[PDB]
Amino acid sequence: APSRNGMILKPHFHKDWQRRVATWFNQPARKIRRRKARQARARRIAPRPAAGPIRPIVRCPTVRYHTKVRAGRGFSLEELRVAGIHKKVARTIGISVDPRRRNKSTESLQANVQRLKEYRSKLVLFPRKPSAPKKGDSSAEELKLATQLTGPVMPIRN
Amino acid sequence: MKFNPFVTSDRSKNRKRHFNAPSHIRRKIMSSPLSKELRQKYNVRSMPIRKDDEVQVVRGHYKGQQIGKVVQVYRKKYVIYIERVQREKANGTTVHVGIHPSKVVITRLKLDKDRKKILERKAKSRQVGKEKGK
Amino acid sequence: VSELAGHQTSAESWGTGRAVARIPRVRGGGTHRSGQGAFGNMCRGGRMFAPTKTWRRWHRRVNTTQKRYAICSALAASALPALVMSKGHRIEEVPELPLVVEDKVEGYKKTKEAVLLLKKLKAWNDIKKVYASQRMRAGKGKMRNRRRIQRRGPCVIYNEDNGIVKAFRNIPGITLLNVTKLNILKLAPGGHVGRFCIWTESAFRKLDDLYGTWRKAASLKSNYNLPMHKMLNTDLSRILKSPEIQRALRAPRKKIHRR
RNA sequence: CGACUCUUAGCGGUGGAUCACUCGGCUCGUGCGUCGAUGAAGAACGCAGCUAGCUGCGAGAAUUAAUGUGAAUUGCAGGUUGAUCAUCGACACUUCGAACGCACUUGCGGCCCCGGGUUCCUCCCGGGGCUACGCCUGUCUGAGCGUCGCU
RNA sequence: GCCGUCGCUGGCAGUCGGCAGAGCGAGAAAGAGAGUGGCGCGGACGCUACGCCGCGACGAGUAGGAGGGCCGCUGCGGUGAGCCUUGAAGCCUAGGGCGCGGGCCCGGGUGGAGCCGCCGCAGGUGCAGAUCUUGGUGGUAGUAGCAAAUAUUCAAACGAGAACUUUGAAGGCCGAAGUGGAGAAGGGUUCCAUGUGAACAGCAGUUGAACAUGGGUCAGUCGGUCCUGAGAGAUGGGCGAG
RNA sequence: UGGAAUGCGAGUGCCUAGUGGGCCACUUUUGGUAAGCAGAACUGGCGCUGCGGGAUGAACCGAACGCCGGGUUAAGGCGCC
RNA sequence: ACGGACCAAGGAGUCUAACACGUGCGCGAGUCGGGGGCUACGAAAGCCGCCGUGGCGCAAUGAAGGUGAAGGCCGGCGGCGCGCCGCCGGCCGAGGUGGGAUCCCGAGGCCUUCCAGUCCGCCGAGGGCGCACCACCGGCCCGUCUCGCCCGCCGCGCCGG
RNA sequence: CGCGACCUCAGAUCAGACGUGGCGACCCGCUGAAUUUAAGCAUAUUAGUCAGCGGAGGAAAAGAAACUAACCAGGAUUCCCUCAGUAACGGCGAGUGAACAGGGAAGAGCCCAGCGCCGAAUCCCCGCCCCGCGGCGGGGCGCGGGAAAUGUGGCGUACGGAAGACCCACUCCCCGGCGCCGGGGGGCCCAAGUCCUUCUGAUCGAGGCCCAGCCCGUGGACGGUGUGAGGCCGGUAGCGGCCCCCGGCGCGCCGGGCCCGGGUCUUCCCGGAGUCGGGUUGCUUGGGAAUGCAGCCCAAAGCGGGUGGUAAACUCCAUCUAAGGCUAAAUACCGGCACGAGACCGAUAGUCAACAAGUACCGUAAGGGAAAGUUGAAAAGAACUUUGAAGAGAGAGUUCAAGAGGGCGUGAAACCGUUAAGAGGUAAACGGGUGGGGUCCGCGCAGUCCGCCCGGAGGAUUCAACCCGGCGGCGCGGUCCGGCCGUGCCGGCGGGGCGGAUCUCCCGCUCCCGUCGGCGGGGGACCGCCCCCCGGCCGGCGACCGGCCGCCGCCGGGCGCAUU
Ligand SMILES: [Mg+2]
Ligand SMILES: [Mg+2]
Ligand SMILES: [Mg+2]
Ligand SMILES: [Mg+2]
Ligand SMILES: [Mg+2]
Ligand SMILES: [Mg+2]
Ligand SMILES: [Mg+2]
Ligand SMILES: [Mg+2]
Ligand SMILES: [Mg+2]
Ligand SMILES: [Mg+2]
Ligand SMILES: [Mg+2]
Ligand SMILES: [Mg+2]
Ligand SMILES: [Mg+2]
Ligand SMILES: [Mg+2]
Ligand SMILES: [Mg+2]
Ligand SMILES: [Mg+2]
Ligand SMILES: [Mg+2]
Ligand SMILES: [Mg+2]
Ligand SMILES: [Mg+2]
Ligand SMILES: [Mg+2]
Ligand SMILES: [Mg+2]
Ligand SMILES: [Mg+2]
Ligand SMILES: [Mg+2]
Ligand SMILES: [Mg+2]
Ligand SMILES: [Mg+2]
Ligand SMILES: [Mg+2]
Ligand SMILES: [Mg+2]
Ligand SMILES: [Mg+2]
Ligand SMILES: [Mg+2]
Ligand SMILES: [Mg+2]
Ligand SMILES: [Mg+2]
Ligand SMILES: [Mg+2]
Ligand SMILES: [Mg+2]
Ligand SMILES: [Mg+2]
Ligand SMILES: [Mg+2]
Ligand SMILES: [Mg+2]
Ligand SMILES: [Mg+2]
Ligand SMILES: [Mg+2]
Ligand SMILES: [Mg+2]
Ligand SMILES: [Mg+2]
Ligand SMILES: [Mg+2]
Ligand SMILES: [Mg+2]
Ligand SMILES: [Mg+2]
Ligand SMILES: [Mg+2]
Ligand SMILES: [Mg+2]
Ligand SMILES: [Mg+2]
Ligand SMILES: [Mg+2]
Ligand SMILES: [Mg+2]
Ligand SMILES: [Mg+2]
Ligand SMILES: [Mg+2]
Ligand SMILES: [Mg+2]
Ligand SMILES: [Mg+2]
Ligand SMILES: [Mg+2]
Ligand SMILES: [Mg+2]
Ligand SMILES: [Mg+2]
Ligand SMILES: [Mg+2]
Ligand SMILES: [Mg+2]
Ligand SMILES: [Mg+2]
Ligand SMILES: [Mg+2]
Ligand SMILES: [Mg+2]
Ligand SMILES: [Mg+2]
Ligand SMILES: [Mg+2]
Ligand SMILES: [Mg+2]
Ligand SMILES: [Mg+2]
Ligand SMILES: [Mg+2]
Ligand SMILES: [Mg+2]
Ligand SMILES: [Mg+2]
Ligand SMILES: [Mg+2]
Ligand SMILES: [Mg+2]
Ligand SMILES: [Mg+2]
Ligand SMILES: [Mg+2]
Ligand SMILES: [Mg+2]
Ligand SMILES: [Mg+2]
Ligand SMILES: [Mg+2]
Ligand SMILES: [Mg+2]
Ligand SMILES: [Mg+2]
Repeated sequence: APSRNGMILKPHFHKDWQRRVATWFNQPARKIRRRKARQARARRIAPRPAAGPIRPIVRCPTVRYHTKVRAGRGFSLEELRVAGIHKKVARTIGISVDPRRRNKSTESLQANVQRLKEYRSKLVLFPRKPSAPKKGDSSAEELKLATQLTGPVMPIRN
Repeated sequence: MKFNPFVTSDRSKNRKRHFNAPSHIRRKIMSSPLSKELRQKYNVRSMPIRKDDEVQVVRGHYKGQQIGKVVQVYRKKYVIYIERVQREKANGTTVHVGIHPSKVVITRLKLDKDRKKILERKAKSRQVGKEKGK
Repeated sequence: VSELAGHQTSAESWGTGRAVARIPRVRGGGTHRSGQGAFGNMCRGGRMFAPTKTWRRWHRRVNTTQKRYAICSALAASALPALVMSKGHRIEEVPELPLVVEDKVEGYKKTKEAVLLLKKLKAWNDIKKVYASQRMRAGKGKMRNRRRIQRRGPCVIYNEDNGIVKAFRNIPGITLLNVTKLNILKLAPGGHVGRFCIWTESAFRKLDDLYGTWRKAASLKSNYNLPMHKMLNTDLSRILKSPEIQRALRAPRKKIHRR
């Protein structure tokens, strides 16, 4: 029995909702648990970045969002072929790779190739054996100065 | 305050762990301080009492400067019985009045090998704490 | 209260006739609980009216600007002389009420040296008041791990922790606060404003970096200015007996005219 | 002033309300997240010097061994080269029960090996190990006017 | 005369004091206003301005609405250099009282260990009823009742105590399809001895199927065990999401 | 010369409980023999309301109500109760 | 008429979500970290702005394709019959009427011995700018209906304004 | 007919293994209602819900597009915010109701069949030797037995792959053992008063501990001890100590497997069938000319097939590779073990169960299912005398208290007994008003004080006024000197930190022939705001002062002498 004036309303409480009530009192404990797991991963991979491998400069679909730029799933195979990095070497040196992506635009292709060229210069590759370094390894002055990068590595700014 | 998240600061749980403790924890709880002379000599603050110890009663009705031998240590009622600390029943028999070991000081220790080992370990821990404080 | 409390018993109502009060009663049996009455808030045992739920709205959020206004008011009332004594602090022997101490207070690591610092600052009367007002809690809170109660003492705000927390936490009454992590619940205990605080030099200099003046914005925060005064000259007595207002007034009609 | 009845007060009985205590619940959060044919869950029956219930245990039966602890358990008696406690990693774990030799009466079997009986001569008694269904790999024995090769 | 409500959005910061001049109840729009030429150190209360004070009128109330509670219960953050084994809470009171009232404070007794005032916060927060739920207790009421199947009497013994126990004698009944002697199902120590009279045996009991200590069921032939009946129920097979 | 008398501070916007069974009375009046019957019009009461009177009394007459003292009436009465 | 021997204890508009209105606070054409991340009480608190993504509000309307919230005046030129339409340069540039609390101007006067006479206040005839708000008249945008005339070209059209 | 193979099917108490059942809070697959609402009810709704059934794990499931979109395109799965109570479904009624994208937590990719190359290059079991044997593994020796061509292993899987030729550059990846150096579980310990008086039955109560303001405190959480304890005890805090067990990060050695990559050119190859899809029916979905699943019938194709939220034909496009499989993480947990906390409950409350609780008891059974805490600090649980047969008492005794006496803390009301007082034929009881009698209270019973003055009797080392020192108030000192501040303003041959959608020598990248144009970053110049030095006004010190000076008041010490 509605009164004088008010909004029409459809409360979705006609089911037995009280059995399925997800209380959110686990929330600060889960914040502590995510924090401890993230610090555990950061202590596990000691020179590597705590965030992870780098993620591409990505245009958005669906015309509401295409002015904005995201961080994507991984680099394209044509991007890796132009930059000169093998797709199995890239996963080992800390580069996100996905085979599903295409390259229709040339400008975003050149931008991700340039970001690969910047990341190859910024990368400090440690040798496999410390006693016997190889040809493609970093210098001994860089071995001591190399450390973690807090936050996302090369944060994509619009 | 306490900062260990596993140490209980709950009244009912602490009373449960007290009144339902097994006998080796009953012995640890039922401990008594040593005298000033024995404390200066051994550098030991307190020890668990034994059946063959000497006691001056500090608090209660039977307190004084009377050094009495322990009759036996009754850990079920958390009590000890002392030789001259007793009273007369109605019929005439003497019943040892129970004294809790917290109101009990030791004038002479009964020293066996395990007793000397516990005293040396407590003196060693006291010396380590004193060296860490220095 | 658990949802199964009262509903574990199966109880069909006896109907009408039987000259019973039309209540769901326990289905038979050769025991005391047989035809007794299980469901309903008024029956012995069973359920109560309105079982308290886990999904009660326990938590209330406050706007960030209101939180910062509460912090600024709780800090600003800690400088006025009357508002600190109206909280209750014995401050008669304290040499200056904005008590700013040197940066050697973070260097202390001993409670004996902290007590000696409180003696030399002559704020020990508040801690002795806390010792005198350690008493027993009234009611059923004693069996709910709230046995001993005492008075809150002087707060101490530190910038860096170099043993100041270890030196000052064992003295009963003193709450320690960091400069960037000031709390409303500790700056204003019980909703009453003007708790006595003890600042260090770096903590007293860092407040202008935190909140700024009215012409300089917050350097550490993103966008926060000081709140605006509704009136500047809050002393209305000097406003009332001023030559500007008292010229353009009428005559006071103070003659009492009775019937 | 009588007896009986009504009201108030002191006291004494029926009764256990109120208050104060709480080795208990309820809620929330954390870590672990593990049963069983090498016999689970559960059930039955026994086990204490005096022992009904609870608790613990399995004919080694309120416990065995090992480690740590270091003079007791106790209601009453009895007796430091380790009593009592906790951990428990070794040993043991009656009968049903997925329950397993077929049935559930605690009944009836079958095979092999030991000791009384024998002097392997068959019974009888006692002890021990097997004997549930389905299915996987391999082995053995087989069946087929199924497909063939030789005489 | 007193209480409360409403209105005058009435009045009060003017307690302006040898740094002074003590007022704006008075029928009459507006100043106890500035200028320039012709001895004795003195004066009650006030004003938690969410307070104080003065005028007038008004005062019923169901359902219902709103406001004030320095009315009451429980817990929390503060606070009272709070109370307390030289006596806390609870309870009783022919005592002293206060408030319109909700209720509250002291005096006396009991009690033995916690409790309360103020500012806020929160609720499982106030009972006279619901043929309300639980527990307890009255009138009825020392009342209805201890009335189906013929019947008991005397003496002695144990014992503190005898209508009921035991023995003897007398008189009766069930009158061999029994009130007799034995079984099945079911009961499970009820069977037997010794002791008790706390509780039960709707009176009593020295008695009992009650209580507490102890004992008692001996099989090749008596049954089960074996067989099959009416039937039940595995294997193969079929069906079925299971 | 606020263009009759008299009286009174007015206008306006939200949110909104309860109610949606009524009854009685001077006058008018429908149906019915009539009804303490059923159904209407105006207004007032009861409902929601105590008080004095009608001995008694939900509606009649008077008169509406904070707690009291002095006086005075209404409606009714002044043999006794 | 129903419930009700008596007494003690328990006992009935609570909680969550959504919406409306009123009030208090903070910020303000902005507001909000609610989700995430960083630093005993503390599971609290503080912080993030290239974590304001996103919600709500600042723009509505149409079923949709879509569209989307003042104008006036002067000069010059072209067309048509001093008047109208179209195209370029400067100015005025955010509606009006009435009721409107408050504010502004001040014809005059507010007294101590008569006139002259400056400054501070104070009241007021009468005249104004007019807050909010109310009632109306106008104006603008959008969908729809009627009457007709012009403008533009990358594609001269069943085009667009 | 006999012998020997293969194929199908048997029998084994054959040798070696596995499954059965339980718990089930979370998870997966089925099956699956009616209450209720629509103010009736039948579609709907409750609701893929309750109940029923099967199956695991510590998580399960899902999962690396036969995807979303139509944009300058994103890119496995899972979970949160938002999309959004929206698109949509619905007697278009009641009601139901997603997905994309964006921000995050997490982030990890892959393997087969086919197609093909390699002497089956492959796998299991048994005999012997060496190591290790409580997760039965590694190597060697066997004309040992089988599996497998009706196809095991290596390369290889949609991101292309294989083979051949030509260039470039390395020779270190994994498994199983032995020893050595430097978080988890268990056990034992580590500070300070029982200090002097005073209460008490007992202190943990109260006072003090002076000049080291009793001692410790990285320990003033909690619990016990004869009420209330930082210092009596267990503990508490501590990058505190000691002794065992376990795993991991590394080093050194032994036995092995492996002879492994990338770019360019040439030649070949490439895909999952009663499956997709269509018709029909039933369930389901927001999915509406049918989203998904299932039953029947038809039944494919290879520049093919699926999707592109309105059925169909033509036409270009966009985007994936279905009909095979594996995979942690973020996610869920009212069951279990070990824990921690509480603005909760305080024995009719909180779980049914604080206690011999799923117990006693009831029902043939499935099932139903209670009530029940408190002596005291310590049993110190009442010796002994006496009446009674005893239950019961009376003395005596313990305890602070028996007015705490074995269902005993406190002991209310209803009800009952006794004593005291008052009363009694309109049932009792009540409201207003008095009267009388009792209980105690006013510790009443010659009755309250407070200022000024007069008069008579007394007593101080004292009044006013001066001297010195200190403190306080004010100062329009008309306008003293000096500091501080301003939610007030300026000036600068001043030095800086932020912000800006104000402009323009060095470094990096690609395109073109050391040069010329493009993009980004860093200086550099411009403006706004702020900080610090100055120089000058205004204003304040009455949320914010120093020194003298002048006045007043107060305090302390000197005097001053009794008509004060
Ligand atoms: Mg309504
Ligand atoms: Mg991330
Ligand atoms: Mg610790
Ligand atoms: Mg309950
Ligand atoms: Mg209380
Ligand atoms: Mg009680
Ligand atoms: Mg009870
Ligand atoms: Mg037994
Ligand atoms: Mg042993
Ligand atoms: Mg041992
Ligand atoms: Mg049989
Ligand atoms: Mg009136
Ligand atoms: Mg009223
Ligand atoms: Mg009474
Ligand atoms: Mg006590
Ligand atoms: Mg509550
Ligand atoms: Mg009641
Ligand atoms: Mg009689
Ligand atoms: Mg009779
Ligand atoms: Mg018979
Ligand atoms: Mg017989
Ligand atoms: Mg017998
Ligand atoms: Mg009887
Ligand atoms: Mg069958
Ligand atoms: Mg009605
Ligand atoms: Mg009606
Ligand atoms: Mg009528
Ligand atoms: Mg009325
Ligand atoms: Mg009336
Ligand atoms: Mg009459
Ligand atoms: Mg009349
Ligand atoms: Mg009168
Ligand atoms: Mg009369
Ligand atoms: Mg009736
Ligand atoms: Mg009725
Ligand atoms: Mg009745
Ligand atoms: Mg009650
Ligand atoms: Mg409404
Ligand atoms: Mg509002
Ligand atoms: Mg076998
Ligand atoms: Mg299973
Ligand atoms: Mg319905
Ligand atoms: Mg209905
Ligand atoms: Mg119906
Ligand atoms: Mg459904
Ligand atoms: Mg189910
Ligand atoms: Mg498992
Ligand atoms: Mg899985
Ligand atoms: Mg997606
Ligand atoms: Mg929305
Ligand atoms: Mg319709
Ligand atoms: Mg649905
Ligand atoms: Mg998305
Ligand atoms: Mg192959
Ligand atoms: Mg794929
Ligand atoms: Mg204590
Ligand atoms: Mg003391
Ligand atoms: Mg303590
Ligand atoms: Mg102390
Ligand atoms: Mg200690
Ligand atoms: Mg210690
Ligand atoms: Mg269905
Ligand atoms: Mg459906
Ligand atoms: Mg198409
Ligand atoms: Mg596939
Ligand atoms: Mg697949
Ligand atoms: Mg906590
Ligand atoms: Mg109880
Ligand atoms: Mg009880
Ligand atoms: Mg109780
Ligand atoms: Mg209960
Ligand atoms: Mg009791
Ligand atoms: Mg007592
Ligand atoms: Mg008592
Ligand atoms: Mg007590
Ligand atoms: Mg009692």
